[PDB]
Amino acid sequence: ELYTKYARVWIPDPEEVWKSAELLKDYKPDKVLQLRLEKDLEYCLDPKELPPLRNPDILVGENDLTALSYLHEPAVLHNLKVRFIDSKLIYTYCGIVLVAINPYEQLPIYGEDIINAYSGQNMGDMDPHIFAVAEEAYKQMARDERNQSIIVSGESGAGKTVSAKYAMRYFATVSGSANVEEKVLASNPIMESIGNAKTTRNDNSSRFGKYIEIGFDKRYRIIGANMRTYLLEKSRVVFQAEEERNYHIFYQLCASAALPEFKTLRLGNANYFHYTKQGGSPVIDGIDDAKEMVNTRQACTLLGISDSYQMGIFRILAGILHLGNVEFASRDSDSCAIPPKHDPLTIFCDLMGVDYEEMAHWLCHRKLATATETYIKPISKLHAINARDALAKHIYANLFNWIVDHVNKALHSTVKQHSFIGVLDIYGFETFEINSFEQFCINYANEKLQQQFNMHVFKLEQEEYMKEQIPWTLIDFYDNQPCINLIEAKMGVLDLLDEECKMPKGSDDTWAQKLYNTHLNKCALFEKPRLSNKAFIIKHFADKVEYQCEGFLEKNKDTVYEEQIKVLKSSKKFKLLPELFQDSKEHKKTVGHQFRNSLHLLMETLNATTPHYVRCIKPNDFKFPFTFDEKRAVQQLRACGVLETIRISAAGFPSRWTYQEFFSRYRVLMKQKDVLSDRKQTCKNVLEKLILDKDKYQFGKTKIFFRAGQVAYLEKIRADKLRAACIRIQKTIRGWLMRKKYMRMRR
Amino acid sequence: ETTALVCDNGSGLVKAGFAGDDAPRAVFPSIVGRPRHQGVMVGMGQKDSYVGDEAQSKRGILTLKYPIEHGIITNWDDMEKIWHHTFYNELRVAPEEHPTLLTEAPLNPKANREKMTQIMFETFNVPAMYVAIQAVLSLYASGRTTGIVLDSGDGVTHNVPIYEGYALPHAIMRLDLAGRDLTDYLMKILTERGYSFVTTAEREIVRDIKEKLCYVALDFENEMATAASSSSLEKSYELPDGQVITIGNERFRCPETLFQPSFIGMESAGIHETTYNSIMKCDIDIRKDLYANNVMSGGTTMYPGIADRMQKEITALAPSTMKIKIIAPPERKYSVWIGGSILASLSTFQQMWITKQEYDEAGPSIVHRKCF
Amino acid sequence: FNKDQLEEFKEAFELFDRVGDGKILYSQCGDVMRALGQNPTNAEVLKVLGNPKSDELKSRRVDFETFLPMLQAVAKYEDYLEGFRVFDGNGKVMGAELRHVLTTLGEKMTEEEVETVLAGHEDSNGCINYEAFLKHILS
Amino acid sequence: WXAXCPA
Ligand SMILES: Nc1ncnc2c1ncn2[C@@H]1O[C@H](COP(=O)(O)OP(=O)(O)NP(=O)(O)O)[C@@H](O)[C@H]1O
Ligand SMILES: Nc1ncnc2c1ncn2[C@@H]1O[C@H](COP(=O)(O)OP(=O)(O)O)[C@@H](O)[C@H]1O
Ligand SMILES: [Mg+2]
Ligand SMILES: [Mg+2]
Ligand SMILES: [Mg+2]
Repeated sequence: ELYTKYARVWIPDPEEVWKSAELLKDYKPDKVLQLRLEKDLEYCLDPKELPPLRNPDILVGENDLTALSYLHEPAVLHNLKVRFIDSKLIYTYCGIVLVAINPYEQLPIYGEDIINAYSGQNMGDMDPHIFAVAEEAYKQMARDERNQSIIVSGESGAGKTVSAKYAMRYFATVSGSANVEEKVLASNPIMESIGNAKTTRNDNSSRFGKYIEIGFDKRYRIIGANMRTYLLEKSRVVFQAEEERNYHIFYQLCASAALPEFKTLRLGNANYFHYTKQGGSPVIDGIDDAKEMVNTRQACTLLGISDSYQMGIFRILAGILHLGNVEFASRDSDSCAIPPKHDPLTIFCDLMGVDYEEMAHWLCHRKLATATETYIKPISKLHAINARDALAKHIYANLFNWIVDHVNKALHSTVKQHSFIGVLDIYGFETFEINSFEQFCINYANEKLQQQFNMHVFKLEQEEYMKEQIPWTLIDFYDNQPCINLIEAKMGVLDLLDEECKMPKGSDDTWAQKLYNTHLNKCALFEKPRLSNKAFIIKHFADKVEYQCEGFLEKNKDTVYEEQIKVLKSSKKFKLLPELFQDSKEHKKTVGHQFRNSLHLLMETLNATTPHYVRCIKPNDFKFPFTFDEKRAVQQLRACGVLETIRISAAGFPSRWTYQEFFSRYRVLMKQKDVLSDRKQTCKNVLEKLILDKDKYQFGKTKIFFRAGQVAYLEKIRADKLRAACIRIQKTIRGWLMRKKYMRMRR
Repeated sequence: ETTALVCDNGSGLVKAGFAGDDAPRAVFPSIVGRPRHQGVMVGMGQKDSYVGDEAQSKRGILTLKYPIEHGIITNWDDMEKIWHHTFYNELRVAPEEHPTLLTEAPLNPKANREKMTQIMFETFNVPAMYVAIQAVLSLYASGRTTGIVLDSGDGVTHNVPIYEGYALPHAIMRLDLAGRDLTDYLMKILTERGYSFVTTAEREIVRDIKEKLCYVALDFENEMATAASSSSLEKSYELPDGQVITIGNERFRCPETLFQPSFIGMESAGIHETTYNSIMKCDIDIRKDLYANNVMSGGTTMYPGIADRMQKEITALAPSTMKIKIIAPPERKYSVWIGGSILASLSTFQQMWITKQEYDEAGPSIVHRKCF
Repeated sequence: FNKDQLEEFKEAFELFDRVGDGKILYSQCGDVMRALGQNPTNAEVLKVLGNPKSDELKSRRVDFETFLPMLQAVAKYEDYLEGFRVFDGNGKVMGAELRHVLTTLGEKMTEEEVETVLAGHEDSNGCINYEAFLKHILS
Repeated sequence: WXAXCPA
């Protein structure tokens, strides 16, 4: 069998996820392996698994992980670890995907001589580099007018921004130029201020998908850029878990409050306001939010938001903060009122230029109109709080869309765009000790993107199998559609959540019960955690994730009363506030439904386009240059779906050889009887002797296709033959030399 | 995509609209008129019958008929005219495209549900439908899973106790007093003051007097002593011909017959005693939670002071140590529609509809087993 | 084996006796076997030696009579050519490659042994005629 | 109705 003496295997280990061991006595079917370690060990072989076998060293370090014969977690982690630590290469193909490891260090590889070296070269020709993705997109766009996308995924800090930056630097250099790349890089401080938040795991997490379209003219000169955004996390504006912050801009603004300009806003320290206060943690270590404010305003200036509009923006944000302090006294089970002469509401009305008496009325009452007749009626303190928080979320989302449109005015150019290449920076799959409505939305977006990936890769395999004229049936599609239908079908988790929002006396206890009734034993992907009645488990593509119910109904509710908007639209103190709204069912939509719609806009934008994928991984937490941590990296390879991509490729035919290079490698196996001058027929004759099962390989037109094991098996029999020949010859040589020394002993 | 129609047939007003909007966009009286005079002018485009607001505009020349009397549909051909007018003229929606949700009072004959379903499937060809109890929908509308709903429209009054979403069907009380027979009482007491309202149009005038000037006395005897002893209580109303009529104690005295049905000559007790006698039929562990919610519904509960009179005399009947709380939102006239608008838009409800597959298989009999 | 063969082998054995006690070390047994025309592998030599441990391999001494059963057991071209053709088809072998495989694979020999056997057999290109080298080392 | 009341 494959487990012989002097085989090598990976054995699991606590402190680095896998370690190498040499198989010190050959295995026979049962319970024992005698193992030797770079010392001496015995390992229980137990249900069942044999320990993952190890690749022959000729395969280790190659530019494409699918060139490995055994494809499994430790072989992938080893090839990335050697290429990164020993070679200091940071880019590695996996199939179509480019894996990119953050070095936390500057490197020479981005020089324009290398830019020129990559231009015009196909992916086979050159070692992987981000330019090799940009150049592919560029020539695909030239060949066929179809627009191209580049999709960049990973935990924040994995270098997604720098990857996009060098990707567009490539276009600017190869096309020539119109100063787009400077403006686009100058926009990042404001999009990071409005769109990023501290999270329990990470500072400067990005909570939205950012899509930059680089537009080309008929010459493929760079015209200019257009920026879209998707999937904004609205619910963070009003609620945070412990050790999380609100979007950075609120803290940059609060820390600025001592400045002369902002005196009129009456800002306090960041734990005074209810929306900033909740998270527990006002100060990030090692960032000066007061200093960051300056970079924000500077980038506003460079993109040409007038300082009139900048003070408009900071007015609106101080509005949202003061609004959050408005506090309702319940005068009845079904009525509330704002205590007289209320200072938060007095400042909010002063800031926003509205009559105090109208905001004080409309916050506490809601209005219903039959076509002939209108009733004003009170609402409970809970509905008043939910409606104030839906107003704060609606203001923030409209301010965000406005700042994005004023950036787009600076980036657009007047030449008609012939076609574009677009670059999507998006978050990857996410799991924390506690998982909540935010993590549920993020993992559902990632299920959608992972489906669109799997289906693109499957298309490309069907094309390559036609190109080599191999029957398609051998490749099977792996479809996560059942998990998508769990979340988004009718009677899906989001559907029952939007039902429980309107249901009377809905609650997180009764929602969970509706889940268990509908799903619990009807679907394999939904499971209840053994010990709890408040949580549920979804088996996602990457992993099982356990979600707590306890937050979701508060986070899911949006409903914005038209009268509260019409008060703000009536404001005449300053011009930005009516401009934001200028724009009825949408006011009734929940956050989960707004998310599902923004995700369908994103999937329409991408399905129109032909994607190219980049995955970014962050090898260590402490940002040490060129250090790698196996237990950190295995997490991110799991979250980036590299490991499932590899599992899906490990079934099928991952290893592919040109007949020329195969024959060159394995002439040693062939007997001189069976070497024809046609190589292809020799190979067809020989492999059927060397490997028994015609299933284990396919003869393509130009390439031989192998299943995972076979190329390492051929490497084993090659090495063992070459060992026997070496020993036999060298014993002959030693025997001659001792016979010569005996001839001396007679002489 | 497709949104259920939600329709509440009532007596008097039809009110209809689409599920998940917040108020009905068609409201009009469920009335059919036929002209009764000899038409003289040739070439007028004169028309066989009028429905709804047309028959209110022309009511001088029409006999006005109500096709529903006490929640029972008495006349079926006129009811089809009212639904045809609702879907095509008022909503301008083709019924084949929409599930329809239909509302009914409890304890009324089964033939009424069988005919409503046979008509909606066979003539309108509605793809799916459901028939819902009026009182249950007022809890969806008021955000509760518990309470004793008191509902009074035109025609039927009923109490339905509900506790955590279980109805208590042995405790449902139904009373035929409400709303129309108050108007036929007001027409009778106004004659005592020398005003005579006989025709079916004059009944619509008396209905408008009742809706404007009537109110419920906190104590009925004190106010009859006051109104005998003063002019202070007296209001005057202008008829459509510009005559002016003056109304004294009649205005509080008319809605007092809700609390003393012996005035019109019924046997049964007032709405306060059927509410209390309905709570007394529920098992003692839940009564505390029904006294803490009483939900008023439907237009006959709109009289000024009816909540405070209800609370006063139920607090007289109840044991002394309990909160009695009457819930009476200002919108309550629409509560049954708003509750059906909520119900028809739930996702759990999309398996509840009777579909045409089932009607074809089981016939109109199905409504009894599938619907409540 | 006849008396004459045993005598010639014993005489040769005694020439390899560096202590005068009429014995050789275990570690010389393989050398003597090869000196007598056998070409046993190191594994075969250790097997007939009884897979000795380092200590007895380096210091235990055996006379001809104990060596003899081992010599007997050890005693009891086209494959050799194909084995060399493995490393070929122009009839040559790189000197660097033969040196590398003999010093780096299998039961690795020293660079000096390989230089000694390879001396005069590689040409100006650094190619070895393996049929001639094989005949030479088999002679 | 059908018996007791008129409708
Ligand atoms: N390929 C790379 N070469 C050099 N430095 C890199 C590279 N990738 C990442 N870095 C460094 O990693 C740090 C953060 O990279 P960056 O792209 O700015 O991520 P980011 O700011 O966290 N955006 P995000 O990942 O969404 O949070 C910086 O110090 C970069 O210089
Ligand atoms: N503001 C009001 N005050 C008193 N009675 C009213 C008022 N509005 C309507 N009504 C009476 O209530 C009845 C209409 O109630 P409604 O709920 O529309 O009936 P249904 O439930 O049958 O549709 C009519 O008798 C009408 O006279
Ligand atoms: Mg950065
Ligand atoms: Mg970022
Ligand atoms: Mg009603």
